[PDB]
Amino acid sequence: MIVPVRCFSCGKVVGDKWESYLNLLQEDELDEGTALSRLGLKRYCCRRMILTHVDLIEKFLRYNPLEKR
Amino acid sequence: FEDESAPITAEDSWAVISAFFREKGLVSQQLD
Amino acid sequence: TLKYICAECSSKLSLSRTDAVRCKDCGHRILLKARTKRLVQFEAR
Amino acid sequence: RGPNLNIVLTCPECKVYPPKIVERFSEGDVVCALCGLVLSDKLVDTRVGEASNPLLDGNNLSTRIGKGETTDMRFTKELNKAQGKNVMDKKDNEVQAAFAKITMLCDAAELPKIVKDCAKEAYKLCHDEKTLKGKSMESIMAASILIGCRRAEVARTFKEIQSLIHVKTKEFGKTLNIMKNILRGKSEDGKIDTDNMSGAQNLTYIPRFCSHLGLPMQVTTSAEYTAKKCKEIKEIAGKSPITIAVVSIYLNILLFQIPITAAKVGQTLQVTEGTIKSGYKILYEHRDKLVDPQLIANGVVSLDNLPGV
Amino acid sequence: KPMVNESDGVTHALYPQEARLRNLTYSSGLFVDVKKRTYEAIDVPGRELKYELIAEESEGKVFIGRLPIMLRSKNCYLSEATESDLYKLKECP
Ligand SMILES: [Zn+2]
Ligand SMILES: [Zn+2]
Ligand SMILES: [Zn+2]
Repeated sequence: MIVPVRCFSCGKVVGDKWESYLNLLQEDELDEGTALSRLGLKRYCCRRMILTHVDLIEKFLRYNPLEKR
Repeated sequence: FEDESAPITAEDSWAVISAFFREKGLVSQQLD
Repeated sequence: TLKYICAECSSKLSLSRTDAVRCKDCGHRILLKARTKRLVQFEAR
Repeated sequence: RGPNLNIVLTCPECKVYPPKIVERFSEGDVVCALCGLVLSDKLVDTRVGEASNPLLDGNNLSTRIGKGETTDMRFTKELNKAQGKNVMDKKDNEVQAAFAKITMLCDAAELPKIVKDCAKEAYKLCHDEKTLKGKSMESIMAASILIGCRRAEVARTFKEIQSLIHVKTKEFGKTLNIMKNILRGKSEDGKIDTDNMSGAQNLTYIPRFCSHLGLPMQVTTSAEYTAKKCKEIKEIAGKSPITIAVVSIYLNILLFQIPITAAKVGQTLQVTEGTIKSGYKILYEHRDKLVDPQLIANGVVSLDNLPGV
Repeated sequence: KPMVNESDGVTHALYPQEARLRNLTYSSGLFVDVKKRTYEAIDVPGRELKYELIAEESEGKVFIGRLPIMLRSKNCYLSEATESDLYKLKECP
């Protein structure tokens, strides 16, 4: 639902690169392959962590809050 | 593309499929 | 005592055993029990 | 007046009476909570059986005859014919027939299952009594339905019941009073009524009346406050609750400026327009006390929006 | 349109989310126009009759039951709802 904090296989921290990855795709006009390498994700265990992630949090945030303060 | 009468390839068939599901969907028979 | 929340207008209500189950503001008939105010412990594993 | 035939579980060793007993459903054991001695083993839980309610039908076990995977119509017809020619079941069939008609009447008005259950129960309790022998069956069914609706806090009006069941008001009123007396008599013998049993209970009518007119829920709440405070005026307190509710609704209709004329409000609710306007004059002099303070304070409704004569 | 009548007799529009939570049936009402005509004639013995309209032809809407409505159908509330509208109604696009 949200970007994992650590790579499942080797434990590298990948939860602080989601926004950078999206920025590279949008503003830098880079393909997903080049963006992953620029972020320092070399082992393919880490690449699939960011490459195949589905951000379902955005869909959930569209619903109005159940309890508003 | 270049000519409006050139034959299509097998890759262009997926565009037709995409149009089909945009109009019908996956549960068209139930609703229809 | 108990504070309830409407499921359509998010209005916090207070209902008793005699009060009818319904929102007094918008008229909805679905109410969500409010989150407990007691702290809950969780393990980060 | 009969054999005891009662089993009480007590621990022989502890001898404390009454004993602390814990029923371990998972382990199927009954054990003394003090010494741990097991008092009984192999306890059973608490298809092949049918569940029936012995409050509307009492004790009456019967089985129907119908076609199976293979059957000839000759046997089914004659077997059904033989079953009908029974003297013991005839007495109860009249009560059962009454329940069937009550269910049809209740189901034709779109009422909850609780009402028909209450209505059927009321009929059974008041049936087979000497007092109810000269009254038409239609009056009895209508009175039971009205009682059933009252017990469910969804009480209807006399006119609403008279729309489906046709019985003149004189018999309707007399039957209802007799029926209420019967319930009171059997309530002391062994409850039946509460604050809802009160005849007026005008607050219950407002939600349905406004719904028929299609007004928003905000108007309904204002009318409820107006009707509740409407009982402080002696000149209106003695009026019929229907008129009190309708006139209160009419005051709120004009307060919020809904484009619905009195000619249709009285046509839909079957209330004379003159009565609505006649009651408005009495209700117009106490407008300041008949408007919710919070609604006026917020600014949604102002007392200057109500036309004055 | 889909609707539900409560115990007190108040009827309001019913949406799929409420029906699921309240264990209610998502259905609409059916109404039919009914015309009631009555004919009478003088039945002279041993002759065929000629029935004639006797100036009594009543002609109102009669409720005949509720029809369950399939979701995302022409009669459902979600057919005319956009993606934002579905989110407001707590429905998954
Ligand atoms: Zn890795
Ligand atoms: Zn609400
Ligand atoms: Zn013991």
